[PDB]
Amino acid sequence: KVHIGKVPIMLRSKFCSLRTLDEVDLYKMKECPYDMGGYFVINGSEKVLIA
DNA sequence: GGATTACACCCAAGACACCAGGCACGAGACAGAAAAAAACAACGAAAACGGCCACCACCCAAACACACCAAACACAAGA
Repeated sequence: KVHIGKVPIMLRSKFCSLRTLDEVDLYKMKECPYDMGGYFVINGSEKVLIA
C-alpha cells in the first residue's frame, strides 16, 4: 500500500471522525451541534469550496 | 498586432523557489583532413613489316559507222 498523499476531509462527511458520534460525544469533543460541516480544515483554517 | 476600462477606506490569509540537465573536463572513433605509392599518361631505343615506285597484262573507254527513232517548220487540210 504505497502512500501517495493525504487528502483533506470535509467535516461532517462520511469519512469525518464526527459522523458516527451522537450529541453527547460531540459535546465531549468540543464540537457545536449546530455546526453543519461542509468545509475543510487546512493548517487550522476553515475553508469552503465555492461552487 | 496593442491599449485602456471610477474614487477613497477597512479586514483576513499564504509565501518569502527546489532539483535536475548543461560547462569543464574526462576519455574512445570515423570522419575532417594529411602522407604515400602504383597503375595511370607520356617519351627514348630497337625490329621488321607495311608503304612507294617498277613492271606489267587484260578489261574498260573512245572512234567509226550502221540502222533507228524523236522531233520540228510548213503545205495541206480543216472549223
